[PDB]
Amino acid sequence: LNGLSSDSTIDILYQLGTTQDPGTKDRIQALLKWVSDSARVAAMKRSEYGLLMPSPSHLHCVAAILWHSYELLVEYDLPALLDQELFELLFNWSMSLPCNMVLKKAVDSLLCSMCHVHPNYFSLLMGWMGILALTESHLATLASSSQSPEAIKQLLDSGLPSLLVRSLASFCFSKMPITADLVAPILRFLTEVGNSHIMKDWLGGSEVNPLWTALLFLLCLTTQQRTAIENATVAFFLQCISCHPNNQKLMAQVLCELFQISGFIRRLFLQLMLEDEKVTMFLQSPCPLYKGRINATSHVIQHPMYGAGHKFRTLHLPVSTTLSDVLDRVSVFHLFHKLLAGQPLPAEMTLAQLLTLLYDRKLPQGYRSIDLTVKLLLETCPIQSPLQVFAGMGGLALIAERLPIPAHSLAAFGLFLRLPGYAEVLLKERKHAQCLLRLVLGVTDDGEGSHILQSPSANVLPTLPFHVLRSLFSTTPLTTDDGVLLRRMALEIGALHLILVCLSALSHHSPRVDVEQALTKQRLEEEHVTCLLQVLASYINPVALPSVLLELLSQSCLIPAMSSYLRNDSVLDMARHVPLYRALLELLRAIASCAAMVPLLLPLTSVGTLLAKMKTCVDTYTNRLRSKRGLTLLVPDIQKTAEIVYAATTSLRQAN
Repeated sequence: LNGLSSDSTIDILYQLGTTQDPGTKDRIQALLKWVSDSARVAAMKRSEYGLLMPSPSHLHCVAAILWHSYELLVEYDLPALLDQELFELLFNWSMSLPCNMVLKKAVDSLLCSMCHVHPNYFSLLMGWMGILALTESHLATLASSSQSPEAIKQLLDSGLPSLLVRSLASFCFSKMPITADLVAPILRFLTEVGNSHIMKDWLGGSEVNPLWTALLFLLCLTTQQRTAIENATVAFFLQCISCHPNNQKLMAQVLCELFQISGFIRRLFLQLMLEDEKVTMFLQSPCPLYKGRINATSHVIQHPMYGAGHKFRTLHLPVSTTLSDVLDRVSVFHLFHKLLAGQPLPAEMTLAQLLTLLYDRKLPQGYRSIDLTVKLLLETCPIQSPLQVFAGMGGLALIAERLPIPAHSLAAFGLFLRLPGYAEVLLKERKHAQCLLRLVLGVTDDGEGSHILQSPSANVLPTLPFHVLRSLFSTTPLTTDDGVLLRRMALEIGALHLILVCLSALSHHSPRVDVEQALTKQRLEEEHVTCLLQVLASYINPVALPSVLLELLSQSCLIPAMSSYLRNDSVLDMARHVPLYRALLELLRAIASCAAMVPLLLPLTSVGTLLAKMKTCVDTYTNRLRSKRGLTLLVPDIQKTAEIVYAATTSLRQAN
């Protein structure tokens, strides 16, 4: 069967086309003759098997040959071979093919390479399209063929993207007629051309940014039309904000204005913000990259600049992917970037750190792909995710106001998200934060088919909301005004109430005013009580306070709880719950450092006396150990902390 393609034949054709020897010009002419003969046979059939059924992979390989030989500065007249007659033949061929067909994509890659060699061919193409009644085929061909800096500049200067954006905005808020059927094709066209960073900058510019709000207003029509427009809008926004900080700021601003959480806006938020950003990596090697290739025929029609054959690979990877993972996907191998000239990239960098470095080295923001070379900085901050941009503008607090894992943990997380700075502390663990955020939006999957509960470190999720709060309170002192506002808002929104209500249900005490299945439950509850005690300690004594605090902490189950934990005469029994007792001591040191709270330690059988008894227990235990001659860190904790609490109560009673 003639004309059948495979990775091997594609590589053969690419080597023949791009091998620069005195016959290369004739080989290129032969490839273009095959292309022209295939196009003409297609035209006849519209009105020899290698012509009747040209491999899309082979047409794309010819396109990649043309692209790379144009960029390789060949010693023959490459532009002379690419005549306007061939361009017109290919334009008619592609215009005849239905959209989304792989053959049409290959012919359009050929058109893209020809426009890249002769930019005036893009003007001819636009004229032939009428650049109005642009069909989906017109848009597909134009988007594919405009993927060159010259063609993209001409497309922008034609006013066609502006016309499309204005017409789409006029449609959303209700010069070129737009119907609901044309909205999704136009959005797909804008996404395709927005593969380019120039169009990506234009789409996040002042002329287009009304369209973002217009789309959200329209989505926040037939049911199928609404679904198509919603998917197209999500794809469009993802392309616009993909590794593009300025468009991320714009998207965050638009979302915040929208909020100032169900249906499309939830779906959008889940797809745009609660999923890892994906970036395109373009790997070039001086030697073939075979790992990951299947011997069966595959028509991978990408942009011709990404080459063809074994020495070029294109991977759409999450930005969390390490460079070692990329190399293992394609294959001592060293990854290099042109901007970081002559510096092997460390294998554990991650693509986010690489993007940070490259944007620092003047890589255009939103650039379509990371272009690495496989030949043969780890402190770098990862590039901000769109969620970090949204959170940094208070967007998550806005979402919080519109919002197995314990239910109280989720409710606490939803409430704590309204606190100032909470989202910024939360997002220091991007994947953990993503899991919680997806959970509070009513989504159990992580976006990749994996249940969050069955995800890595799903055992830290239940108390993660409270650990974030402890870090928030602990790094925010009382002296600073943000700390007062934080402490005041926490009480006002009910964060302190929830913590004390959770303390009641988890310590099993009440406000003062199978066998292993139960054991693991008891251990889980004590880990929650531990963090809740620590959260309270950091709220009172970070490493001023609302006046209704002492009343609230006195009517609360807190005094019951700490007294019962302090009513333990078995130092070895304290060795089994060290995290709880260290947290208990820290919460007592917090109360002992706040003269307004010390009243909580003196008699209402006081906690201060109970702590005093616990001290005598441990000093006697030490004496017995001395006589015989995690208690290690806990044996001084009660000792030192008893002195703090004892001293604090003595000073108060002297004051009285």
